[PDB]
Amino acid sequence: SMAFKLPALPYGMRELIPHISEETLSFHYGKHHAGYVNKLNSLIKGTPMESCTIEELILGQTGAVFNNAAQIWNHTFYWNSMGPNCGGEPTGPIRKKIEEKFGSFSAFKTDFSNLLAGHFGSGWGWLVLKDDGTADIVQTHDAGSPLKENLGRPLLCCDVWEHAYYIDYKNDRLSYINSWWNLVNWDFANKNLEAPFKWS
Amino acid sequence: AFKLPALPYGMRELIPHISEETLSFHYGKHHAGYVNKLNSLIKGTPMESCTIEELILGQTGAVFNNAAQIWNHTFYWNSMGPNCGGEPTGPIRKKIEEKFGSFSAFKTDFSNLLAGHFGSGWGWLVLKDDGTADIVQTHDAGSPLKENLGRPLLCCDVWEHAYYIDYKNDRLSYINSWWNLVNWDFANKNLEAPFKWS
Ligand SMILES: [Fe+3]
Ligand SMILES: [Fe+3]
Repeated sequence: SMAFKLPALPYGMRELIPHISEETLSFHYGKHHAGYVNKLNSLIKGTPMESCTIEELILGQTGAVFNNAAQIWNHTFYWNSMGPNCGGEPTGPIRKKIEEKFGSFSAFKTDFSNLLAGHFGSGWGWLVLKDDGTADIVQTHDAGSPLKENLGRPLLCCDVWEHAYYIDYKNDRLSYINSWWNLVNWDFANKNLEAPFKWS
Repeated sequence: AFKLPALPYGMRELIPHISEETLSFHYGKHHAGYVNKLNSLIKGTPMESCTIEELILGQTGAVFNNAAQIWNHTFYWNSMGPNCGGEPTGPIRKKIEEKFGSFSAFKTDFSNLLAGHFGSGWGWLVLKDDGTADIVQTHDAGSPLKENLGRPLLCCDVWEHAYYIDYKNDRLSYINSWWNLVNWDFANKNLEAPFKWS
């Protein structure tokens, strides 16, 4: 089979408690993310797109094929941007990049929280490495991709589609954002500084 | 400045199709929030004396988003009711059968539109300028008024907050429940004269 496969979650579904619940991971990974994979496969089965990489589909396609391919990528990136036993202050190369751009971790936390809180409708917040070598924050809408929009190399992302938080926080996206800081996986950011993430 | 218009029914009256908890957040937090945010955005500005429709037609950005969502949600509550649903009645039945052939065909076509909308948005039954019914969608806070898609007759919210409490990812089950709530009397009122927000 040439079908795309959903990459494994990097942790069990209870490991992000109390910040993101079991029930949220069960639906967000088990229904939404799994759903994007199944839908993409349905759309490209028997077509010449069958042998494309996910990045090739993101860069080269539009419409439903784009939307599903990009969401598959974005969610895999999201799960890796979080973890159990993470959070807290940035360490290593990403700490230097954050200080160089924002002056301090606290300023970054303020700016990125405001960006995440401010996004209207469905979308994503990203910490990226720009071509000039400096860090920045950007947002995309719906399935929007920093790859397609050439916004920089993704380092971390936070999903602000309502399904990411509604089970646990209902309309209170700000409490979800505050909780997400307890989960952020700086090691993933540091790996992405070494080399761009390639989906597999 | 603007006040949130009262729900047309009690918050337990759409059970078992939409829960009390859903209405408490969707009306009490989201819809109320758009009113509060709009009021804070326009206070002390020349926009403070504009009608909701005027803000929808003449502004962009956050003022538009909040103004349009206020209108869209009020339209949504009126598009539903207790002891409604079922097959269409009155003049809207006629227009539906003329355009779509049968109610069953309409229900399939509009359900597919609602199910297929990617991201946050709205589905609408409208009256076009040629006097025929049609179905259209808008994205995020998009308004049929601003995009000149026809006169709104009914709408269904497919932002995830409209259904996540009750149906989680299963928007199709939410859509099927919405059909049990559809208020054909509101559609027929809107055929006689366009809805004016108050
Ligand atoms: Fe998501
Ligand atoms: Fe809504």
